[PDB]
Amino acid sequence: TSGSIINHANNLNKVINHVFADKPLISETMLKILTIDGTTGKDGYRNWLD
Amino acid sequence: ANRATSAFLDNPHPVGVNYVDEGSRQFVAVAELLASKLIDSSRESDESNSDVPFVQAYSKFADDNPRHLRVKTGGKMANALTNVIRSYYSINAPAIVPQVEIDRLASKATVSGDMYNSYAIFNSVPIVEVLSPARTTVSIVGSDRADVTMLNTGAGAANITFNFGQIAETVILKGSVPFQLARLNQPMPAARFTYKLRPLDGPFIVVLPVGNPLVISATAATRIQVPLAFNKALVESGFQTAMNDGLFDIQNVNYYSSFDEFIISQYHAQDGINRVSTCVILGLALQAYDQMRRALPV
Amino acid sequence: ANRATSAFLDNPHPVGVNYVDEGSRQFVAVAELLASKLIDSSRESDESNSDVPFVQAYSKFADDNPRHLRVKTGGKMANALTNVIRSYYSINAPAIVPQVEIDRLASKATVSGDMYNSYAIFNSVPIVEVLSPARTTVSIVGSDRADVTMLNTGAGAANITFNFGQIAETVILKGSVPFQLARLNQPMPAARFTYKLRPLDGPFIVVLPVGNPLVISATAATRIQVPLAFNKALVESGFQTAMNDGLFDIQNVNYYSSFDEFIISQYHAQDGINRVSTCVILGLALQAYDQMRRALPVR
Amino acid sequence: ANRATSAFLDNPHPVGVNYVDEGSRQFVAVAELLASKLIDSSRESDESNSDVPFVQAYSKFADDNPRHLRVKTGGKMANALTNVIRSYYSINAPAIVPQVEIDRLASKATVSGDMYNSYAIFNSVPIVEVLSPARTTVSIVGSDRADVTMLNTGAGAANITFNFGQIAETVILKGSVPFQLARLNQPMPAARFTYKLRPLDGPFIVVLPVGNPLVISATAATRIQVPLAFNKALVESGFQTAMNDGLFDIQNVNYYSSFDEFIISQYHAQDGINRVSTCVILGLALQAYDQMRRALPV
Amino acid sequence: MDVLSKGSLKELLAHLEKTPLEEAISYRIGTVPYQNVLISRNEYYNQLYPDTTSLIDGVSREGQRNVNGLIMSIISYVVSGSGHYIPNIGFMLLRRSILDILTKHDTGLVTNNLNYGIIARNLTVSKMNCEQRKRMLICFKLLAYKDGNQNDYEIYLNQNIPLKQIAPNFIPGDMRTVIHNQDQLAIVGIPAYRLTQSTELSIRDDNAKSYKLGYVDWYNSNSFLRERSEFNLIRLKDRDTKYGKLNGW
Amino acid sequence: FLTNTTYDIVNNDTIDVLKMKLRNQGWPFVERYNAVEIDMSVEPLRSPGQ
Repeated sequence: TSGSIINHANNLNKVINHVFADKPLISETMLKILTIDGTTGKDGYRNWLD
Repeated sequence: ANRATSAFLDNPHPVGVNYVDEGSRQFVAVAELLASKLIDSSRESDESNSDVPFVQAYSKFADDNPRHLRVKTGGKMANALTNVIRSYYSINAPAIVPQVEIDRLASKATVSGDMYNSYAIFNSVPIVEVLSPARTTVSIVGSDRADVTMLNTGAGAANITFNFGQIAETVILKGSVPFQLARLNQPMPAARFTYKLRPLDGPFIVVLPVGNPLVISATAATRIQVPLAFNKALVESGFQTAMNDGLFDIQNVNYYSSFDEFIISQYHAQDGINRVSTCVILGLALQAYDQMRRALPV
Repeated sequence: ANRATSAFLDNPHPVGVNYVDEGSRQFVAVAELLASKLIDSSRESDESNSDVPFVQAYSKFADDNPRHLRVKTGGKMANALTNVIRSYYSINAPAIVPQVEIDRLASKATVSGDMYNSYAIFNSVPIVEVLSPARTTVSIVGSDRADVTMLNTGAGAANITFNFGQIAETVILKGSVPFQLARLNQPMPAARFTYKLRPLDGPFIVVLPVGNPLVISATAATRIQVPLAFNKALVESGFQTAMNDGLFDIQNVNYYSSFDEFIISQYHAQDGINRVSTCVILGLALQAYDQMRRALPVR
Repeated sequence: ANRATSAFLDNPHPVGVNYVDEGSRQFVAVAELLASKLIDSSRESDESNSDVPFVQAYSKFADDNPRHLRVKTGGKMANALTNVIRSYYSINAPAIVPQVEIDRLASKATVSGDMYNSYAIFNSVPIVEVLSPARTTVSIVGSDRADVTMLNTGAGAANITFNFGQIAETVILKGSVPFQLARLNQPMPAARFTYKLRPLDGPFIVVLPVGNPLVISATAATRIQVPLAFNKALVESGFQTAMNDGLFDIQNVNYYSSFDEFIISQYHAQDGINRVSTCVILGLALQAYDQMRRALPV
Repeated sequence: MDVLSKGSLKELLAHLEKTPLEEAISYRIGTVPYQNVLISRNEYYNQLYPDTTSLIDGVSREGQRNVNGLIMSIISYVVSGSGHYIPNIGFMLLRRSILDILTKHDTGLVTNNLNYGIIARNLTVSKMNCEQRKRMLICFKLLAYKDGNQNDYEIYLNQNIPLKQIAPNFIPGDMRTVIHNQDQLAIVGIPAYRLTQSTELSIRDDNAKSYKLGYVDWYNSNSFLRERSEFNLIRLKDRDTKYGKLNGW
Repeated sequence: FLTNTTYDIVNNDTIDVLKMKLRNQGWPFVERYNAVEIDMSVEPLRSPGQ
């Protein structure tokens, strides 16, 4: 349903913004693995959480 | 001549006339919805190894947090649900629940309260009258399956009249041996095991030959409008639970083996369509009673 | 000798031979899945005080948007399901649903047409025949629980032969008073209240003493392969609904009080292995019918 | 004097004395929970086009990834569950699965081993004895609904004593014709079609007039403490599957038509309370057996 | 569906040339043709709705094993979209095109004994609409030309006044007559009126509306061939040509 | 491109024949995939909903 997809997309962005704010929840070692393909750290974490 | 009638069709007691308005119908629907969540939350609490899902469900239902040293009774909603069940059964019940209390409990969730969104099939067989001539004995046993045993002692074959009322939708007749049945002023057909009948099509005549007894097994189906949340399995459990708890113990009332017999008997009483609406709301309340009491035994 | 048989086992009418292929089996499964969504959406509409969930599910089921002043009946999908149900019951019922309509409706939802994933238990008691001597009387009543009343008026004890068929798995016999039962050419055991029997063991002999009548209560259980979505409560409710609406009113057909009686009666007839496959599809169709009418009622 | 008794109440066999500890009760609770998810994962898998929900459910249950070209029996959990059902039914059945294996399978999910939180209603009618005078014939047929057919061929009216035991909570008596019933050493009331009785009140006396036979239909309701996950529909299906699969076939045992007859018969035995406790654990195991076997038919 | 969409004589005969006989024959058992039955129409009535089944319904029926049943199955396919159950005809006959059966002696099928009046009555010509009668008359003319029964075809038209007025004008051996013909033979098509997802009372009308609604879905489906946008992707052998001639015409 | 032929050579080949040629060479992408229908609703507000 469109409502479920819209709700999930907005909630996913809100969580990602909060986890990366201030001191990031996940370490730099994980970000290196997720960014090895050229994607940004925020983008790599968002896909993996999904 | 002799007359035989079903035991459960005799003398339906008057039902209550209270808590049948729109506001009270919503409260019964609210109780059913919140009672179902109590059962589901208890299953979730057991699986997740956390009491947090149960605490939320109990707080919504009982307006108070669960406590280890206080008995879990369901709060004021449980008392109101118990009292309305007593009122529905008989007109002699007290019916003491205030309107302000009922209205505030219907605001806990949003439900339509409509009791005509769906239908349910009731299996009780209504034999209003079996008319038999002399030298013949007729016995009627059972409600969900009615067995009619007839003996012909006289010299010749006898005609037996069957009346199934004007409410039941269909009636199936099965015999131990092939037999002849036809409507009034109709030729008799060849003997066969099974007959399908419409009760509105007048009385039915059965030819009883002399000799071994003939036993007829009767099954009937009747459709009564019920709300969409109606569940016959849960209503039946609540009806048995309410009798054992004493909720139906009032003076000058009749007792039935099941909610199937209760609703059909009230339907067949004079001006019985008045009572059938109240009986459906009682069935929904019993559905809430079964789920709530199973989750919070006392 | 006198012969007595169960009423519901007598003369099973032939079942239909149409709409039994994979494409039609998919259509019935699709209808059952969509009917379940219809009944759940109506519950959600009640809880949300909004008609959006129900209109959303009715559009998928009926391929049409509900409009006021027009009765909601289920659209073309209801027309196909109701008429296919009639064809399954009897071979005299016409086949009037085109293949183009079946294929289109079967593509609405993804689902398997498998009708042999799971099993179910049916409680009808098959008593094919009871053979008794001259001076005895035997009466059989009931289908779910069969009570056989036997009275002996002769000088000595009589032997009654019980035939329970070959299809039922187990039969439990309970007597009003202790009685003796044994297989053919086997010494009689001591009097007992209850007997657990295998119908394949053969005809069973019961000693009926002279005196008060002896009543034997019979319960049976049989296993039939059914799809996983099968629900006995929903199938039975649909069977009574189809009877009330008159879909089963066809010429030269036999009427049964329950779907349990109907499926067992067809099983015990000749070529019953082929008949029981058609009955299973009918049961799933009746489950879809029951959920569809309860969502869209008519006074 | 003649004595008549219900068939299913006669000679209850001893039940098993193993797998009744806290760790064993947890295993049955785990088996029911994981088997329920197996039946639900099958429906979710069919709705979508992925077998992932079933693969996760089967892997947890069977401790092995499902593979094609294999029967998918159920793993060690299915084997252990089958053997404990055998042990519960009879004290003669061996106890095969070790306690270490039971504890290992109980750690797969975190669920409470309590089996007496909720209750359930059982409708078997326990007619322990019917005492009749010399010139009267009495016959008792049925368990769920008990029909007592009595005929008086004597000169005068006869008094018949009914004993319903002390376990049943309520008993509803319906007659083919109105009849008189009263307690011991009590006056008889006017003829009535129906009676509601508490079996603990005492033995009851029924007046049997001379003439046509009188048939009384009895219905009972007894409440038994069970886990909250208890479902009567699932338990009865598992009982039939258990008997059909031939795991109740042990020397010197009694066989029953339903689980309801089994549990009421044990309740009326010598150590009724202790026997029922084991049977309730058997009921939950049978419920898990039904769900597991319907998903994985072998 | 595809056969019902053809709206000109040229398209109808072109489709019959490329369509084998096995498409006319159905392998579903169906039911016996002429029976008084009660069907369910819940959109209109609560009681069962009487009707009589027929061979020109859209649902397969059981057919006679004789040559009469084979021709009657071909015509029902053309006018109703489905044929009848005549099994074990044979590979040699089933692989031939519908036009070859109706027009060519080399098939090995003998049809000179056929009676057009009996065939029309068995097909319920009275229940047919104008397009359906025109399509059946095309089949009759092709059969008459194959058997040298042109005179008999004309006399049968003289006996039936309504059939003579709507009789299509083409010589079954000349392609110039087919191109000139402007008769509209379409049974399904894009509807100018309002078409709703509603049931019809009779079996024939309800089954016809299913094809009409199915054709609309087929028109917007990916299987439909859009000549305006994808003419170059069509193979040259089956590409539309102005100088399109049936073999031997 | 992959099987080393020309358009004229494969002009009369059918879909199943073309699928076999590519699959033998080792190319698995020879199938069309049906999309998933997402159900959508517009909240009514002033106008009736869609």
